[PDB]
Amino acid sequence: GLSSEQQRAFLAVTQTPHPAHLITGPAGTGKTTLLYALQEFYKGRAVTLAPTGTAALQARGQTVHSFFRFPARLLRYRHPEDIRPPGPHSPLRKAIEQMEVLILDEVGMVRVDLLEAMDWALRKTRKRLEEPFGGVKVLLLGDTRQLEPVVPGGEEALYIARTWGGPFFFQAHVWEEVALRVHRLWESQRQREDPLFAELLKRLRQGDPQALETLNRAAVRPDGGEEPGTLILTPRRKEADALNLKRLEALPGKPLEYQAQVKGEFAETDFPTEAALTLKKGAQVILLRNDPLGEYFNGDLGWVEDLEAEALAVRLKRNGRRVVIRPFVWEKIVYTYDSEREEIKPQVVGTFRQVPVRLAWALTVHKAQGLTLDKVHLELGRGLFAHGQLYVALTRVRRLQDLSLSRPIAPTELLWRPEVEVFETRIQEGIWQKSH
Repeated sequence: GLSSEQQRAFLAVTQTPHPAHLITGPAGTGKTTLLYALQEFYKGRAVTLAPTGTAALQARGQTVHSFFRFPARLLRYRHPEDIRPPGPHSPLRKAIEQMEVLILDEVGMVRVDLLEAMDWALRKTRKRLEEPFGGVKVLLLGDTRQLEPVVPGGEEALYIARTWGGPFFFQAHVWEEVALRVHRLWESQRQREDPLFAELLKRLRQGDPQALETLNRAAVRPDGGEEPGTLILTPRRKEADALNLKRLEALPGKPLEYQAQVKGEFAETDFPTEAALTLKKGAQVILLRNDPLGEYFNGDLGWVEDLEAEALAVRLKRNGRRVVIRPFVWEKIVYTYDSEREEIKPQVVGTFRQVPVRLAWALTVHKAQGLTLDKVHLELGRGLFAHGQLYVALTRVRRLQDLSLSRPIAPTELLWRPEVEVFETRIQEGIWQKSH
């Protein structure tokens, strides 16, 4: 019961003995079901990890740091003080011994030192130091869009510069020993609606300033989208919530707040939605879950019409007024080896229960990652813009003809890091080797 195009990549990855694959595509809905197919198929041999807790949550996995017990600091190259294998007869050792495949979601947020520390931990623990990852097949899923990771500054930053040159996952030395076999799907539908729009994005990525001139001569419009169906995007979370609250309070209806019940260990930094979710009749919301009954999908928006203590009704914009919410409780997972065979199995250490919606008059780009929207307005604080949030705010829509931005953007906020451009153009061949 697999999709038309997911299965081809699934089999292209799951036959070769080759231990390194990167599956790239505009993520979220569509992409994720392939991840679910891989994790269910690999039940016996595979561990699912992600670089952040919030990324781990959606992937039904665990964070790299909590799994390997890496410290919350710079992970020096192959350094034994930072990268410590577990003691003998340890559960972590058994889990590393028995794993054959490591599935790493959101690889674009994986810093280079983290990937190198994963490599060393696997080599040391599995006592195969001359072959990458002790022979373990690593299955990466990211996409070159959602980059880059955080490099604070000072001597720590210099270490990243001195040892690897850059912060990106593909600058790990392990690729001098393995070719990264590459599978792009990129076909969610994207993008036959406006090939020129995709070109325009490509030209802005490559730093061609006259294309920035045409973008300004097409998208510059006042602050505030007075047109129906217009979503407001912000670079940071703090600013959008104030707009959403302003809109929510000016609503002729009685508000209702819903609860958050947790039944274990669930850190606030990992919260998938608001813990105190206040709604009103008529509120614009966006759905956050896939309906088991197939009536709704994780991400088209709509409006609250009725609010009750354990039920509210949303009219969906895509296909009219369908669905009543059912709150979910979900999936804070860490991995432990139990002797059901000597193999994988998982365990859950926390739960988070709430009806899914987020106030969706405004969203942050970060929460909007992996979603296709009808009409957008980019509000702006006039520039953060080193290798900025430009490509991935613009890419959220299919066509030029619905963008509305303040603050006509300058070229310095419009340009990919060059080390990304070389990698992107080079992984079009289907295999990637770092050059000497």
